[PDB]
Amino acid sequence: QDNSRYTHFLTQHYDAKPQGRDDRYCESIMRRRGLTSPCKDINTFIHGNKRSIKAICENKNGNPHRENLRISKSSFQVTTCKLHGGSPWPPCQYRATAGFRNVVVACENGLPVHLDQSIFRRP
Repeated sequence: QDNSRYTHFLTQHYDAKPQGRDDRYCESIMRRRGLTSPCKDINTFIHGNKRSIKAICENKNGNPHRENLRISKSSFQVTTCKLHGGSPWPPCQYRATAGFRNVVVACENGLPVHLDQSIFRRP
């Protein structure tokens, strides 16, 4: 009842109710969640109900996806922070992109423990 990989998932990818989701929101939340030594190149946060995110692991809000993933049926408010400049070391400058769409995760014993970042890269 806690599973370290799940709570770590929340730490790296969940923010219940953010305010303004601008560049500065990124720079501050990344630092606050310890994702800046080195600077993560890209990281997305999901906003909203924790309950709904957990339900992606049952069929109630999830569908199998690719080899071993699950994709949500419902859409979520998300914010993607993309590292700016060319250095893995702080100060880490981030550019924010707010979005709204379904998300892809990996589950374990009923809980999300991985977020697939590829669907958020806009190459």
